[PDB]
Amino acid sequence: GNSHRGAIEWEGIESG
Amino acid sequence: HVGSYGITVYQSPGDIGQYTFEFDGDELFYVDLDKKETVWMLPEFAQLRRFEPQGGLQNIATGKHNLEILTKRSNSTPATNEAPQATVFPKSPVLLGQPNTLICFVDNIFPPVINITWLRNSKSVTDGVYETSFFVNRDYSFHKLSYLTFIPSDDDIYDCKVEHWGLEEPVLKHWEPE
Amino acid sequence: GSFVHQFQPFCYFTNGTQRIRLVIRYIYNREEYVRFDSDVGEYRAVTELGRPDAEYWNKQYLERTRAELDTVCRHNYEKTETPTSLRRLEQPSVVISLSRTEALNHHNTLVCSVTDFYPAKIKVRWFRNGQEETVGVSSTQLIRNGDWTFQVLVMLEMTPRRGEVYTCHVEHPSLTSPITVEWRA
Amino acid sequence: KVVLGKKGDTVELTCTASQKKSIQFHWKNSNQIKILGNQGSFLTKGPSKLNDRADSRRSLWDQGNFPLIIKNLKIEDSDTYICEVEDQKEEVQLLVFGLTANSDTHLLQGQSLTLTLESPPGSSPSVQCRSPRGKNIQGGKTLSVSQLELQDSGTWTCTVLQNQKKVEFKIDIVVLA
Repeated sequence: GNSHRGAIEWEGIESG
Repeated sequence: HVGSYGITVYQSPGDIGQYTFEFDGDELFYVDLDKKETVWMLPEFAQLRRFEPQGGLQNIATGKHNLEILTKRSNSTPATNEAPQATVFPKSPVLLGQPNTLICFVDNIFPPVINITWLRNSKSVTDGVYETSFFVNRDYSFHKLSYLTFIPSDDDIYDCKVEHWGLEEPVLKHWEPE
Repeated sequence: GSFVHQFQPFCYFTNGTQRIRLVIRYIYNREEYVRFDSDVGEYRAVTELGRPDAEYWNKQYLERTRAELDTVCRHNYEKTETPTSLRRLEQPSVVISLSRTEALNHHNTLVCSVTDFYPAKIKVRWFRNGQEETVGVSSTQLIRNGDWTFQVLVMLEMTPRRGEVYTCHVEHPSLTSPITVEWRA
Repeated sequence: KVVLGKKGDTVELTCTASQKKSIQFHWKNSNQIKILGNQGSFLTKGPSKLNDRADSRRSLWDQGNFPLIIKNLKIEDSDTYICEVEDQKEEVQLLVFGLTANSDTHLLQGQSLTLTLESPPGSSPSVQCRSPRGKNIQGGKTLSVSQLELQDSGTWTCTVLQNQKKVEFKIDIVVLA
């Protein structure tokens, strides 16, 4: 039925 | 208005995480990470709108992931413990015999680990207690509220006990009717 | 001891969905390291800890993030907040009580307890014999009970004399007509 | 007690009473307008010119402290304030000043610098500034440095002194060839 979504936390880069 | 769709907090050690939706400062729901369900504060809302908990789980998994990466980035800078400050006030006007709810509002919580309990006549209470998730604050500390159902009377006095790492000893916030 | 990571999204709405701003904060313990602000248009490093992120995210997730202003903010507001949060109306309870035990001609304070209401917009006025009181009125901040209702206490510094009528006057969206409560000495 | 503040900064006026406990108190101004006080265990602010800029620290009430905090100061917040805890009164007079540089920006060698001190109509002091390399010009409500030299490019320090008290402003001036 009524579908609720949220924000999407993004991943972060590593090393370098 | 202000909607915070996916506040995601993760903490280590302990693998402590919380995922909530807030609207205009109030708690829409939190996702029970263990049971994997969306728990709405106002149950009627779950009849007019819905959120798939997976989104919650997923965002938490990412929170966990970014915590390791960020912990390493700061060269393992631990979180500073703050001293939580508690305030007790009744939901409704106090009337002898009329059912009411005592509210313990605890602000400036950091880190997000705490025990908020109730004492009635210096003894711990179990029944009639409910608690919210941690709400974000502009300064990045949190606030939380605990609830105790009760009937105002002549003999009963109360305390909200707050136990936190930033407190040398559990603090008691006393409250008694008039 | 421990380590904390916070991810805090914010959809700021003005005049309904006429103006939507999306702010996303990434925080380590209590330090915000990288932030996306739709007014700015791209991710930004708040502190050194955020450079490894800003750089990359602006290449792979910029448009995805910007689109949330519609896919999440507007979508949630129009489709889920609309039939729930924005339709909530809870009428305020109003009751007056005296601070100190009564004794005519002696200074005292009337307390108007306006409670259990939602939303926050409210107007509470004190009247003494039909005239609105101003200077002697004091108030608490708007108190959020945390259960989707607020409360506020408005006090009036006064001296109860015979024949006087003190009225606490409350106006709120959940009410067609104001709620008034009188207190006579 | 005399407290001095700087325009646009925040001050904290103190109020210590006895019986360490959130008991009853309020702060009013000279016209007896209550600025803030405690209702029950709550903070209440009535309608006054400072309503959105005042506040206190509630956690300290249990220790017998009832500060009045004022932010974004205006010379017109200068005034005498009174704290009353139960039956204790405590007068604090706040004086607000403002040191401004009427020389806008871009200052060229040989140019004159003019500063002016803003002060409470009720009471006035003696100001005394210092260039980044020596000379201490001092005056009253208006100061002036007839002609500058590349050497004053820097950050000066003016001193306002009222009662045995004193505040200090430090402005950075840029003289260019």
